[PDB]
Amino acid sequence: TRAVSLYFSDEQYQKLEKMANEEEESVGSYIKRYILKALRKIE
Amino acid sequence: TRAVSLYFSDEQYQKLEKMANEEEESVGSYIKRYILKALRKIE
Repeated sequence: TRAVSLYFSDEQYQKLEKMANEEEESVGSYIKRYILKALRKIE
Repeated sequence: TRAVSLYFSDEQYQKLEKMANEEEESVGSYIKRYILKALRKIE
């Protein structure tokens, strides 16, 4: 497996949590999902 | 600080590394920057 370690703050994490609560809580997976959703436009 | 460590794979990493080489190598920071760019206009 590959290893993606980041360093957010409260605003960034809670804005991710606001989307994750619509998914019924998932924040760590939501962070990955959003990158993977962007990757479909990047390549 | 709000640490976030996640479980990616080679393609998903290398697509972000290929973008980071445009910035002249910033892999790990480019990831967060893309999410922070998207957070300005999620909707």
